[PDB]
Amino acid sequence: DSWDKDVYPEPPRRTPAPSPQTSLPNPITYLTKAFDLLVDRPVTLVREFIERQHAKNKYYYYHREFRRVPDITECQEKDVLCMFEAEMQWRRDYKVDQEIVNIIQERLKACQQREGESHRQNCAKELEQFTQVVKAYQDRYHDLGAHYSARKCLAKQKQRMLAERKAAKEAAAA
Amino acid sequence: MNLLQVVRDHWVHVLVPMGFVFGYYLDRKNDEKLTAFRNKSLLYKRELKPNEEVTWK
Amino acid sequence: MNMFSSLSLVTLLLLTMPIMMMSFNTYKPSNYPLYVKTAISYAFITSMIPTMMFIHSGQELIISNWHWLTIQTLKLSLSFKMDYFSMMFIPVALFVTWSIMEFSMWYMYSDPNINKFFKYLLLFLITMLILVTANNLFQLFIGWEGVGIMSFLLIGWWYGRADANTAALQAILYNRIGDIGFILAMAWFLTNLNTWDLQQIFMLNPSDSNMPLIGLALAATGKSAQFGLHPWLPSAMEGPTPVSALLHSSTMVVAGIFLLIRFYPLTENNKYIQSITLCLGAITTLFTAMCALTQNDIKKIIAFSTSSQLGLMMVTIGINQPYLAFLHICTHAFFKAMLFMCSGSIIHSLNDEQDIRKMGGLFKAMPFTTTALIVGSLALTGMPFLTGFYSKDLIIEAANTSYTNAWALLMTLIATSFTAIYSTRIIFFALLGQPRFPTLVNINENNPLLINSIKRLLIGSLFAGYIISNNIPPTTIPQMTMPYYLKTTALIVTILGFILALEISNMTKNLKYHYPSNAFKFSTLLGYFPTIMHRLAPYMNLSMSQKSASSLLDLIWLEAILPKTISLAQMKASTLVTNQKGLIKLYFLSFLITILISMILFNFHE
Amino acid sequence: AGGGAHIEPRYRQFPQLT
Amino acid sequence: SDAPPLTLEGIKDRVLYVLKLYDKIDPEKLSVNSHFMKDLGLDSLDQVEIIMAMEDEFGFEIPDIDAEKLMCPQEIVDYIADKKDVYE
Amino acid sequence: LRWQEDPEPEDENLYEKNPDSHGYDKDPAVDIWNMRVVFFFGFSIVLVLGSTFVAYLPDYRMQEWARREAERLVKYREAHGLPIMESNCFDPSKIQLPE
Amino acid sequence: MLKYIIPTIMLMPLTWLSKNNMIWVNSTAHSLLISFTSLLLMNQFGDNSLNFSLLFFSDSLSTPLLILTMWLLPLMLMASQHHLSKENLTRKKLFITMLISLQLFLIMTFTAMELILFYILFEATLVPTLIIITRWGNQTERLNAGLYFLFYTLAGSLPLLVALIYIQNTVGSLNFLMLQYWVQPVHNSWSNVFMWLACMMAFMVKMPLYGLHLWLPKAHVEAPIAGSMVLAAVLLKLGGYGMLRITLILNPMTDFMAYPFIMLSLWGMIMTSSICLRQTDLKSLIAYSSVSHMALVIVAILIQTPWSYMGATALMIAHGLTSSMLFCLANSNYERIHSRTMILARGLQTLLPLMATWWLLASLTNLALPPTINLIGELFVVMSTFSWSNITIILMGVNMVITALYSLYMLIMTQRGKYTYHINNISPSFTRENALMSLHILPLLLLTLNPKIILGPLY
Ligand SMILES: CCCCCCCCCCCCCCCCCC(=O)OC[C@H](COP(=O)([O-])OCC(O)COP(=O)([O-])OC[C@@H](COC(=O)CCCCCCCCCCCCCCCCC)OC(=O)CCCCCCCCCCCCCCCCC)OC(=O)CCCCCCCCCCCCCCCCC
Ligand SMILES: [Zn+2]
Repeated sequence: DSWDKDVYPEPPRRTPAPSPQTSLPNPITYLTKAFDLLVDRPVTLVREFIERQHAKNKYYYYHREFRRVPDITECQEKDVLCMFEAEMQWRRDYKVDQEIVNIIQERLKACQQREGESHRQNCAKELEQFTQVVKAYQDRYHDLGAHYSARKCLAKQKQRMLAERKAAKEAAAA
Repeated sequence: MNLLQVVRDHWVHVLVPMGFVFGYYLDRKNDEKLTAFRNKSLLYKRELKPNEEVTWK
Repeated sequence: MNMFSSLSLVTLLLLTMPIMMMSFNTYKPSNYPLYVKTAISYAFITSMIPTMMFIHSGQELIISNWHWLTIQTLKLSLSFKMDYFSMMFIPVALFVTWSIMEFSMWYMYSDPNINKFFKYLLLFLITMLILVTANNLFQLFIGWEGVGIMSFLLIGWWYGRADANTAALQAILYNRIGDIGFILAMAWFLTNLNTWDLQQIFMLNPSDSNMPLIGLALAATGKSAQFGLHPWLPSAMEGPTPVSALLHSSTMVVAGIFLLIRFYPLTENNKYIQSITLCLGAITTLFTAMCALTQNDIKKIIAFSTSSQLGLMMVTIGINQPYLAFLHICTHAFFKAMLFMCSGSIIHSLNDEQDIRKMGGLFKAMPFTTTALIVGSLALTGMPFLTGFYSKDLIIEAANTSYTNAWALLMTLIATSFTAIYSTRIIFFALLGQPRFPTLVNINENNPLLINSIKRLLIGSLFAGYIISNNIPPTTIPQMTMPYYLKTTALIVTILGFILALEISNMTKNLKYHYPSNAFKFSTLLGYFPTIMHRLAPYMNLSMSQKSASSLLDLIWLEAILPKTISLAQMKASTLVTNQKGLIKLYFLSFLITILISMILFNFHE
Repeated sequence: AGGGAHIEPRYRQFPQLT
Repeated sequence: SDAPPLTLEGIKDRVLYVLKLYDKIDPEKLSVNSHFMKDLGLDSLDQVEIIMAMEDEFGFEIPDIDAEKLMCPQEIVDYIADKKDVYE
Repeated sequence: LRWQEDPEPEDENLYEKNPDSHGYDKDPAVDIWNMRVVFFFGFSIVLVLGSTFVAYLPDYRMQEWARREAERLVKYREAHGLPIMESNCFDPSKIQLPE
Repeated sequence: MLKYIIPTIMLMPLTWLSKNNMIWVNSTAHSLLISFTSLLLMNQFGDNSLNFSLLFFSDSLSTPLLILTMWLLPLMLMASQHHLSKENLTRKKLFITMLISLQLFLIMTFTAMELILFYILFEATLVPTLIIITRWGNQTERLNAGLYFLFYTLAGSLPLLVALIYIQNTVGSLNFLMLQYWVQPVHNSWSNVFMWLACMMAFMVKMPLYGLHLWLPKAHVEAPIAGSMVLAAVLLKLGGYGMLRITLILNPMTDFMAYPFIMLSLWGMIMTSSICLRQTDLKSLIAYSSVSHMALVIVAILIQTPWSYMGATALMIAHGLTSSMLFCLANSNYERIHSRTMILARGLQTLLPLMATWWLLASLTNLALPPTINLIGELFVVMSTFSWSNITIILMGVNMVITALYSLYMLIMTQRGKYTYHINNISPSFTRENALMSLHILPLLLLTLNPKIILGPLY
């Protein structure tokens, strides 16, 4: 509703029930009832009045979609028109990957706070997923410099492809 | 006074406002000469609407 | 939760309201000091509700209510942390600040700028809450640097006084060196962990933490005035007494200790840092305690008492007891603030006379300040069951029964002896004996602001430790079994201090002569560190800026090697080509030479 | 400084108390 | 600072009140113009202690360049009233 | 003297002849109108309306789109079991190594 | 970019055809409108810049510099109204024309798309700038400062001319967009070592690089307040903006050719920061401060990481407002005592209660107090230099300590202590001066709320 739970997972809640074993009144119990009457309901009522105004003047805004176009490898040398579009597409994707790393970072930070003193063991999957995405991102976007470009990243991939291939020759030598 | 000594010493206040309008006008003219790829790029090309004739001016 | 969040942030917003209402002048002046006091009063009670919710259910949360900046993969958001340290420290800071401000309304009544003074006090209080509540390093750095400026502005309050500006700028200098460590910590975390939030740092749990932790230790050194960067705190007493009680006694100097507490999930696994932190504090808690044994100015004695207490706090972090170090911060806030107010009460009575050598006989003259002064000293020394006992004795217990450096352990115990000496020095030289103050003095302490402000801390400095001790959730395995001679080390150490201190005082009254020594002049002159360093280092650096950096290079050699030689050469060649007599006989001979040269040397004719 | 009770000063005498 | 402002009479009364407690001056002849040296036969070394007994009364130091110049208990009164901003 | 030159002229205080001076010009009429244009355009228009304009920029540099777009790609890839982020920026089927 | 070029030109007829006594009102009022319309340049995108036409283009790097450029001309008119009061009416209008002409060349320098068009306009700012210093300076040394200013710039600019024409011959275009896709790597050879130097030396003289900075303490100190503001605020940023653009076509040779210059800049920070500690002249203390702030920008540009580029762009904007604000504050004292000595007038806080608040805000921003945009710009550079080499933290940190000294030393010397007894012409602050400082600090502190608009194209 407010946000998508597939991309921002939330574990189920488990709250203990109040089991007093004393006799004095609990100030927290009294304050909450005092809080709701003086704060929650007055706040909700004003929100409801504002909310009803929106329904009368509903309107929509859309998320933009970009159709895939030929990437850098499919463009001839010194062909600005084809290199231009192949370059913009690289940049738009670069921004998305930065946010993907941000999302996974949030999961890692959210889990650590939620778990409290059990964050060492119960946030293993998130820590494991954090490492993998960073490895992919670091591989394809690290050490490009200020003037990064689709040309340079490709010249990096082709350099890493050689390194992996050369490993196979020595690896596939015994 | 009246339409005298209040326009002889205040007409200058249109020079810069008029400059912006005149400067703004020429920019639209410049765009009309760069319309080679209008509705012709591999990322925004589409079909004209029944009443629409050019994607942008 | 909705109540925990709302009441936590309203505490911070409330304190900022008087600043906003002083921007558009939507209030009535001449009531501003009382306006600020009420906001602090109400801020305190609100902060209790989240604190009780924490005590009851152990509930903590983090609020990231704004998205400020996003540097590629780094996201910077205004976040607030509400946990053991945040919830516990905030009420104490407000409670002590409440008392200090009410005292200020009396102490600073005749000051023309008393309105601006209160605004500055409120501004510091806001920044200290940003520091304590910060959840990321960048937000922590905002409060970290903010308090340093508010210290600069309040120390140099009487800006006409040449020595106030020197003390004010000196405080900035020493802290700026500490910030070097803070920046090193920030740079290391970004390149190695790609974050500044404390949530991700602990989740990754770096193993090679020697570099960032050394940076944080260096930052903690300057702000908490440990050895090497100690001198500024004793010199911060140039400011008005209310400033000394709030900033440099209880709620600013502890910021250095506080920073190392928030990073305990790292230091717990890094014994090497635990070694340096233990040793760094141990030398300070002893050296500064040594300096106080001979100081005459009443404020400076308490100022050095603060440094010794701060050192003991760092030793506790060094011996891997982060929570006990924090528990000493809370308790230390109550009675340490009181001593300054009690001392300030004495100073005003005797017409701005701060020298204990010119006081005395005040035990009967000022009974309320006397009782408050006595209660504070017993809390400081560690009298059983007062505020200072529930934290200082647990610290001494944990030191002896631990795998600790022998020398550092000894310094802590010796320093505890000196705690009961200078404390007795103030009592003996300020309350007992016979009057030494001038003949016509108006010793009056009946202003209700003074009594009520102190009377609130006097209650705190008795049952503050008792309540907090029995309420905080357990977080360790307290070491409650040990040899008797260790369990009662502080008591014997402290009591021997009083007896040893008591005898030293009595021998003064005898009519023997005085023999100067090399140990009395060493402690009186702060160990010679300020006399040498504050003269040698400025002289070396300032002279270089003039002889070498300014004159030798910029005004001489950078000019000589390009603008001057290039320019001088053209002038020389300009005279050669123009030093012509004007004779046909000599011009045309050159034409003959040119034609011959054009054919022999250069073969232009082929 | 300001407010509360008022105590007249004394010369070479124990200050007046309430 | 909540203290009682000084008065010309107050300065004079206290100044003489200090002299009345010095064993080397007779209170009977002690007037405002009794020169410390010629009219009372007090050596300069005594005059130094006389001044030191004053600055410990008013609690403010007096520079030596000027203290030695004071040779009359009226001059001390005038000196303090001039250095404490008293006019009535 | 070495020549005929006027003496170093004294500086003119702008408050003597107009104690309500804003420091702009000798003429009080023009002086007051200089304070109005600087304050009105300087403060009312540029700072306030400019800050309001800057505050509501239309998704400056499409960072909101990037976050909104990134969520889908996380939603789609996670459900289908695909890697959250591929380690190759370009498809190797259309890349030819030197040898 | 004609929506800003033509209005700027129309300020020339406006000044000349206005009433005799309303030249300041019309120019000040109408030039603020031109500043207001500059906010339409913020229409940036995440992948592409604003390519208006074949000549002019605007991106996230040029946009913040344009807005700062068009924002100062109103402030330079406000500052000049005092010392030009007793001046011929025609001369009072040529001075305004020089300021208007200077802004005209600047708004086309930061938007020029073709590098040769950048060079001409980048080089054309010398004439109006040189005229202002020499004609309307107050000292005898303005004549010598214009010679140092002129020939330091040309001595480095003329070699750059040969390099750009050489690039066009061997590439076919100097259009910046073309060079992004036709850029070829710079092999390491003696021929290229003298093309890298030729391209970079022109801008490093104007930054200025340490060693080549002897002209700056002469030009800024001797120029009038209006000249000092633009010289320190926007003209130094031509050098940095030039390097941020020319470095595109100097890889991978920039990785080892930067050593002589990074070392000069890293050490020059401490040298120029330390000089400010022993400066007798208040205006010269600010001038030397500019060299120490531009030393970081040189280092950031030469290491070429996105954090350094984001930080470098923020230092240029942050220093632009801070350095100009200090010059106005220092000039306000000058207009009373008519002397640039720092120790001559002291204790001015007891005499000018409000003017002493701006000194506090100007100093606190100069020493990079967080969260001001000086700290943000200076932090990102330190973070990126640490990744370059951990040892740099020692030099960056050391310079921070000294910066905290020569800033608060300036504040203490003039605003604290006993006032000078023999100075009694300290009239209250005019409304013009107070509004002039409010127009520096308030924009500078507002940018803390939305810093992303000054973090360059790498944001
Ligand atoms: C769209 C619709 C709306 C319209 C939008 C249009 C926007 C246009 C802009 C309009 C904004 C208003 C402009 C001012 C209006 C005029 C006000 C007026 O009449 O003044 C009368 C006022 C009172 O009259 P006066 O008594 O005669 O004063 C004359 C004396 O000379 C005075 O001498 P003084 O020494 O006593 O005081 C001098 C100086 C103060 O002197 C000092 O104290 C120096 C040291 C200050 C810095 C130390 C702290 C550093 C750390 C700051 C941390 C902040 C960031 C925190 C981030 C994490 C936590 C959130 O003045 C101040 O700046 C006071 C404020 C101090 C900073 C307050 C920051 C904390 C407040 C709480 C913030 C949170 C609010 C939350 C609200 C909820 C959100 C909506 O005097 C003045 O203030 C004159 C100076 C005006 C300066 C204005 C600029 C303020 C900038 C703040 C200080 C710099 C902070 C640096 C960090 C930057 C962070 C952003
Ligand atoms: Zn003047």
